[PDB]
Amino acid sequence: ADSCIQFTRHASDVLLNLNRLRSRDILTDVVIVVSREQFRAHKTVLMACSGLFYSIFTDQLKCNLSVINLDPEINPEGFCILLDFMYTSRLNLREGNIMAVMATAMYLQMEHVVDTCRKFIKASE
Amino acid sequence: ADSCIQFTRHASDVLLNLNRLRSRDILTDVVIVVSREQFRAHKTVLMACSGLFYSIFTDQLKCNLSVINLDPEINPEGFCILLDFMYTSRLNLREGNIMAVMATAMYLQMEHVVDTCRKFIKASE
Amino acid sequence: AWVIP
Amino acid sequence: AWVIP
Ligand SMILES: C[C@@H](O)CCn1c(=O)n(C)c2ccc(Nc3ccnc(Cl)c3C#N)cc21
Ligand SMILES: C[C@@H](O)CCn1c(=O)n(C)c2ccc(Nc3ccnc(Cl)c3C#N)cc21
Repeated sequence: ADSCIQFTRHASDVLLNLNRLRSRDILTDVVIVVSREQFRAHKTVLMACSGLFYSIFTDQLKCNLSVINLDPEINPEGFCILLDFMYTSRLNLREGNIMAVMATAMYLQMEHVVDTCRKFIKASE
Repeated sequence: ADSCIQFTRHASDVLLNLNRLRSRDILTDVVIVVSREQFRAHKTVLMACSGLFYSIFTDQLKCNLSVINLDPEINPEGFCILLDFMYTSRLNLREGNIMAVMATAMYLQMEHVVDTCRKFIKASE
Repeated sequence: AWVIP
Repeated sequence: AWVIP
C-alpha cells in the first residue's frame, strides 16, 4: 500500500541487532579467511554490503561453503575495518589504513567506500 | 575508534538488500507457519525485529528448526504486514487490520509497533 | 518515531 | 552521504 507509516530508526535498530548477533557469534554461517586471520559473519549481511560476496553467495556451488578464502594480497586489518563498517555504517578511516581500506573495498566491490576513500586521498594531494 | 565517519543511508541500503534477498528466496532459512499460510524468512532478521523470535532462535534446540508454527489465534494477514515491516520499516496500518496487527505485534513482542497501534486506537476513541 | 514516508 | 556521527 501507498498508505504505510514508517519507523525512521528501524533500519539502524535492525543493523545494531545484527551486529550484536555477530559479537555474540549467534547464527553466523561463514568464516572469511584473510591470510592468517579468520572472521565470522552472516552471509546475508556480506551479500547486502559487497558486490563480491553477493556474486559468491548467489553461486549454486559457493553458496554452500562455510569457509571463503580471500586473495592473499588482501590486508586483514583493511578487511576488519570494512566488516565493522558493514555491520555499523561507521568506517574507521585513518591516514595509516586508507590505502589498504581502499584496495580492500575495490576487491570487495563496495562502491560508496571506494568513493569516499578516493575523495580523502584527492584532498591529501 | 572515536574518529569514524558514517554513511547515513547504509542501514537503509542493507535492509533494502535483505528484503530483495527475501523476495528472491535467497538464503532464507526458516518457514513461519500461521494457520494455513507459510512465510519464508531469514532467522537473523526475525530475531533482530522481534523479542519472540529472538527468544526462539537463541534457544539451543529451537535454533535448529527450519519450521516454526505460530499460535493458531494469530492472523496470517497481521503476520504478513509485520513481516513486511521488519524488512522495510513501513507498516501498512489500516482501520480494517489494526486490531489484528496490534494483537500480532504483542505476540511477536515488537514494542514500537504495539506503541503506534495503541496511539492510533486511542485517537479513534 | 513514525512518519509519513 | 558521509558525515561526522
Ligand atoms: C549497501 C550498499 O552500500 C551497496 C553495497 N554494494 C555495492 O557497493 N555493490 C557494488 C553491490 C552489489 C550487490 C549488492 N547486493 C545486492 C544487490 C542487489 N540485490 C541484492 Cl538482493 C543484493 C544483496 N544482498 C550490494 C552491493
Ligand atoms: C528493531 C527494534 O524495533 C527492536 C525490536 N525488538 C523488540 O521490540 N523487542 C522487545 C526485542 C527483543 C529482542 C530483539 N532482538 C535482540 C535484542 C538484543 N540483542 C540482540 Cl543481538 C537481538 C537480536 N537479534 C529485538 C526486539
